[PDB]
Amino acid sequence: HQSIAQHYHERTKYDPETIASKRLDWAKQPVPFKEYKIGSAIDLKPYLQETPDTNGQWWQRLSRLLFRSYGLTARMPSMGNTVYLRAAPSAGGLYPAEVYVVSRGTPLLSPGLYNYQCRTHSLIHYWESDVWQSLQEACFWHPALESTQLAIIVTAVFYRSAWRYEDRAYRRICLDTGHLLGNIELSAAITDYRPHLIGGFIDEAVNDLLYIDPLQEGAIAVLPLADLLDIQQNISPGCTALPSATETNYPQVPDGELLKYFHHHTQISASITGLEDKYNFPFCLKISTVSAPIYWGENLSDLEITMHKRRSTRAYNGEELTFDELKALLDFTYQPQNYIDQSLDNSPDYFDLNLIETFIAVCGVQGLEAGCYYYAPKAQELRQIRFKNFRRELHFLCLGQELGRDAAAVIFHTSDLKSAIAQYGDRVYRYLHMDAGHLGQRLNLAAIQLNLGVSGIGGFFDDQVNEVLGIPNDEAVIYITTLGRPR
Ligand SMILES: Cc1cc2nc3c(=O)[nH]c(=O)nc-3n(C[C@H](O)[C@H](O)[C@H](O)COP(=O)(O)O)c2cc1C
Ligand SMILES: [Ca+2]
Ligand SMILES: [Cl-]
Ligand SMILES: [Cl-]
Repeated sequence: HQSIAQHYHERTKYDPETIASKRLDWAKQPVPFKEYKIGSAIDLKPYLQETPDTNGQWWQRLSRLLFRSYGLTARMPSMGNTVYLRAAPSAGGLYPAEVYVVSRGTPLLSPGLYNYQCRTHSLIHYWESDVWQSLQEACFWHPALESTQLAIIVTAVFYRSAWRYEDRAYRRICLDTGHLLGNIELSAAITDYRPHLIGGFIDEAVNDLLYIDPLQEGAIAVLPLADLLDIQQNISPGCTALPSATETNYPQVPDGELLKYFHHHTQISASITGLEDKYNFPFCLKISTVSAPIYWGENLSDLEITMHKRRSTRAYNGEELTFDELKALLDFTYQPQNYIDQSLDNSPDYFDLNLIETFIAVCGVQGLEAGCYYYAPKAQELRQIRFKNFRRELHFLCLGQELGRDAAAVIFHTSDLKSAIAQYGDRVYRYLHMDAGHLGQRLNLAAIQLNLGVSGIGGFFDDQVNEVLGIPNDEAVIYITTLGRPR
């Protein structure tokens, strides 16, 4: 019998037979920022600067870490108003993620709870008390909390995405959040911090600790921030993910009620007690993807510029990528060990990349036949599984978007959901989508650094993808990332 994550997935697919048979409540379009009536505001803008104090140097690092992670980087006009685009992309420009900072209490940062205000690049200190032990208990005394003095917690304000995507919003929320997680690790590197990803925590406890309404908002990632300038905080990566239960006895949940049901049925509760790529394709054509690394400038200066200017490309011109360009994108995304000499982490935390497979539809990469390839990141190989021009198909698969038709290459992240659930329970659904978004952000940043076009695609004809591209039946497509040359 299917578990609730499989049911959720099935219920949120798009089907060409029914997509036409499926009105936004504008009176209700959410404002994607939180308001606080009580608390001290800490303005971070004075520290987002140039040159020419050790306390100021500390605030500059926190200010920059937050700004490069989730700061406002552009504005658009929209129905008589302005949408502010951010460092992290978001399905529909809806921004379900909220960033909090939790302080253990240091001589510079009072203890308690802080909300990151994108609009003003400030922190609102809305609760001053020592909350660290409560956070430790909620995360099963994770060792990363013992060494550190502050943590980011990322939550999702469900309605921000559900307003548009209804129950399908849970996929988009987790993807959006994964993109933000990718910025956090890169932004941290820039500022000599390392985040320690904690996906395994007692939801009830974390949500209580933040004083948020769990029907409207819920924590999905806890990230202690280790200060790499403190020898004592250069700690080993730890357990990034824990299992939830597997629920097979779910009731019939009406449309519109499934997203919250699913979030509340993927929680973790207090305890009662206490190296080969997956698909060998041995008789298929294999092509090495070994690449020289992307150069990010002195002291990651070009990574900073790229993070600031990064936008999702509206349209492609249909021109080709070079194979070197494709290899460089894959290298930065999947081979972080090749960036240690540029001060990036050789192994940034994910929940579990072993659960995610990568397939690439290639339509316009010079030196590569058009078709579908399995990407084997451990071996650093593309293995050709189909030989065909897939432009027309990809156009359809991406819900009719020209981005799919005109892309040079389209990267599909997939997962065998049954197997994933067997390991981490239904909560693995969160982990998969956050990991795919994290990979996605690395791909987006690499593309922009290389003067290429890129855009995620959240909605697609789920079942039809495998059929067209030759992706093994057991692999459910989780996310799509298009790559091309900008129009
Ligand atoms: C999970 C996710 C799904 C997305 N789906 C699409 C999509 O199908 N089509 C599209 O044109 N852009 C898509 N995007 C891009 C968003 O529209 C974009 O991130 C948002 O408008 C903000 O713009 P920015 O990325 O330039 O900051 C997606 C982005 C995310 C992160
Ligand atoms: Ca777009
Ligand atoms: Cl207080
Ligand atoms: Cl084979």
